This record gives sequence, C-alpha cells and structure tokens, in this order.
Amino acid sequence: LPWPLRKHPGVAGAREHCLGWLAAQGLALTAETFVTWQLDELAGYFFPRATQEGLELATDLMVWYFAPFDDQFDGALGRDPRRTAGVCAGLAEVLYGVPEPGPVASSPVGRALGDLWRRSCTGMSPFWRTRARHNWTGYLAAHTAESVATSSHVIMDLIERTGGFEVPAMVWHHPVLVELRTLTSEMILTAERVARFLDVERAVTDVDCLLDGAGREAVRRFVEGLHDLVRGDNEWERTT
Amino acid sequence: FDLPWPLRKHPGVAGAREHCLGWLAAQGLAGLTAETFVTWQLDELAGYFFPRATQEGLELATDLMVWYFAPFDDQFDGALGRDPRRTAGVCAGLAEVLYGVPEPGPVASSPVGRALGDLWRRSCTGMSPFWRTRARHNWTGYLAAHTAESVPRYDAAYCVRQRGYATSSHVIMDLIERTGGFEVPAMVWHHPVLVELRTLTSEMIGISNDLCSAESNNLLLVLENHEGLDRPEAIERARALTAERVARFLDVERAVTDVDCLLDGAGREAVRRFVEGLHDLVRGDNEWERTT
Repeated sequence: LPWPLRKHPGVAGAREHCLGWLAAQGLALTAETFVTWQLDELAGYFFPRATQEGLELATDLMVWYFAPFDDQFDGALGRDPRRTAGVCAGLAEVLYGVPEPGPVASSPVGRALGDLWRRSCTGMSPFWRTRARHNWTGYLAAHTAESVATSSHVIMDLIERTGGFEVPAMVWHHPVLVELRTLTSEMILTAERVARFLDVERAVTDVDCLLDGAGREAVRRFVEGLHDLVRGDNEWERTT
Repeated sequence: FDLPWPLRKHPGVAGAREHCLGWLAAQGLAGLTAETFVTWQLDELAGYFFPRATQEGLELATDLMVWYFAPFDDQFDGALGRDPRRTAGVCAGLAEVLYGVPEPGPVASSPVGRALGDLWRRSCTGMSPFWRTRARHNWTGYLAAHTAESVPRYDAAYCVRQRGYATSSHVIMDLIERTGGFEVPAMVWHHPVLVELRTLTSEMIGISNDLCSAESNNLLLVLENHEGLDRPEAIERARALTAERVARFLDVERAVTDVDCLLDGAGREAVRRFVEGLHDLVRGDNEWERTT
C-alpha cells in the first residue's frame, strides 16, 4: 500500500483488559481463538492513533464479532428461518431498549452488546449516535438476509469514537466521503480500487468551503483512519 | 411515462387542502401566499404520492410537501441556492430541529424550523424507535445531499444515483408506512431487495424531476455537457434510463417473496403495501408532472 504502517500502544494492556471484559460478561472455550487469531493486534492496526480507552473498546468489539456473535449464526440457513432474525431483532432491541427485550437481551452476547453500545455512545453527539445505530441496524439486517454491507461500516464509525473527534454530519454524507467509505469497505481489481481511492481523495478539499478549522481537522483524521484500516488489515492478513 | 401500473388517487384531497391552509396559518408560514394549490396543485400531488393514507396521514403529507415548496425552497431561490457556505448553514440548522439540542440556533426557532419540528413530531407519532432512527437518518442524508448539490460538482449512472440521493423521495417513502398506519420490520427493511426497490424508485423520481425542472448538476444538462447530446437527445436518453430502471424494478420485484420466510402475516402484508406505495410514487409523480 502507498501509506505508512502504524500500530497502537496498548495492544498488550488491552489484551489484558479484554480478558477481564470477557469474564465480567459471561463469555469465559472460545477465548482460545482470540489469542490465536490475534484480534488485539488487529485492533492495534485498525486504530493506531486511538486512546487507550478506545483501543480497549475496539478490542472488545472485535472479540464480540468473532466469538459470541458468530456462535449464533453457526450453521444458520439450515435450521433457522426466523430464529436468526429474532436473534438479530433482539440485539437491535438491546440497541433501542424496547419494553420486552426478551431472552436475547439477557444473554451474554446481548448483555455484552449492551455494554459495547453503552461505551460507544459516551461523549458522542446525537448525529453520531443516530447514524451509528442505523449502521448497526443495517449490519444486523444484511447479516440476517444471508440466511435464505459487512461490519466495516460500524468500525468506520468507531474511528471518530476512538479518536476523540467527530466529523460533522452534513459533510459525513458528502459523496466524496461516501465513496471513500465504499472503496474502503471493498478492500476489506484491488489496484483499481487503490487508484480510485487516491483520485477521490483529491476532492476532499472541495468540502472545505462548508467546514471550519476543527471540521477540516476532523475530515483529515477520518481519511487517515481509512488509510489505517486498509494498510493495517493488509498487515494482519499478511502475518497470518 | 406509459407505466405498467394504474393511476390511483386519495379521495380526501379536498379536506387536506383546508386542514393544510389552517396549518400554514398556525405555523406562521402564510397576502400573496396561496399560490401553492392554485398553480402547483400540491394537495393533489400529495394525493398521488400517498393514495392509501388515512385522512390524518394525507394531511401530514400535504403539510410536508407545502413546507418543501414554499418555506424551505424560498431559502434557496435564485442565487441563494448557489452559495455553498449558506445552503450548508440552513441545512445544518434545519437538521438541528430533528434532534434534541440544548440551546438551538436561531434557524431552528425560525418559522421553517418550528414547522419542521411539528412535521417531525407528528411523523414520529405511532412509529417504533427503529422507524424514528432510520427515517431521521434519511432526513439528514437528504439535507447533506442538497448541500452537496449547491456547488458545481462536475459516468451518467453516478449522476443519476446522486440526483436520487438528493431528491426528497428518501424521506417520502419513509412516510408510506407512517401515513398508512403500518410499519415494515427493521430486519427486513434493510433487505437488499427492498433496498434496490427504493433506489430504483428514487432514481426514477429524480430523472422525472430533473427532466421537468431543467430550466449545473441537472441530469439533462450533465448529459448535454458530458455526452455531447443536444436537448432532444438528452431527453430521449433520460427516457431510456427510466425505462431500464422500470424493467429492473419489475425484475427484482419478483424476489420480494424471498422475505416471506422471514415474516409473519402482518409483516408480509406490510411489505406488500410498501411495494404498492412505491408504484404509487412513480406513477403519481409522472401524472403530476404531466398536469403540473
């Protein structure tokens, strides 16, 4: 890739913190795949300029993706017409908090998802909370539809959360950033996507006529975070 | 035009015109302000968009589309709409209305902002939190795309997708449920089949809109400047794009039964009425374009 490689400090400490979060959520085996697949290292590559709290959050979400969440879709589309859809629906009920959340909200995966969402929303504005809750809903939905848009969009929503900044919503939906997010999610034929990325990235200065100083700095850190998702994912695949 | 679906119309347009006049009066949005029904016939357009609504829902749709034409669009009339840093400001401050902000700005408390507040509060009524989040997201997506359309931006398919994102239909279809008294479950709303049906509907509506209001990011002018076509050639090309999207819509529409294995009876009925509402959007928009 044409971008430098960066890695986060707390990969060890987050690895320690995660091992407690797994126990305090009833997820203690499947943790033998967390240390085998090197998910903490992937969290270190995805979010290098994140705070320690942010790296702990992203690591927890990564293990939530590989161990408990997929242990529900283990062998779906063979014995689950509406069971997988009620699991996804129940987790969305954990996101929204409905009067009757059901047994899915009291399960370790659902409790842990409630904790992850509770931590992800801290400090963020209602625009980020609404947009990220919508991206979570679409992820769970399209993940249900595959029993007859991957998880990269919520991670790209996590760049702002773990980075201690926020991109304004009016330029968040600008077609330049939308296309950059689509090309980024595709790379997670590839040289054409890299060239197209480096071409669309020039137009990032065309959205500075609607921004201020802090906003332009926010868009800078978001596009850099996409660089880090691509190069870091490439590294983690490379050393595995 | 010459679409495969029948033209259907809500019978209660006349009451909606009167309720809507009273609503305009109450919200401080109104002499020389009653040129919205006489010449632009927005009550009948509301009837074409939501012919299966309740009377209350039809009245809400009418209020929304009048809010679209007179107050909202007035802010961007003539040369006011070619200012990036101003259109961005109005759109952002209107977006504030849709969220609970402690100390809103002065545009949030302006007449257009308070009217938008009433439209949003009424829209949320009786809808689940899933619908509120999703439709609110679609609202801000519309406002941001309009902001993007305020600056000179430039394949044809990319421009059609952009014009579809920047048209209002992405909120309009969110109202099919609200005005009709049902709700599509969130786990199937985002199903690729329904997503593609919504995309095709929006693209067709934006092709009609640009085809009529092309008097630049407009599809017709974009085809003229970038494919070397003259006006009749660009118009015919737009008809070709509409036709191919009709065909695609009728193709993937048959796959709606793939979501039956995910739903109960009420859900399947909801999806059915939603697709019919898409039919009503395309056909009604074409008719209203023909007469108005």
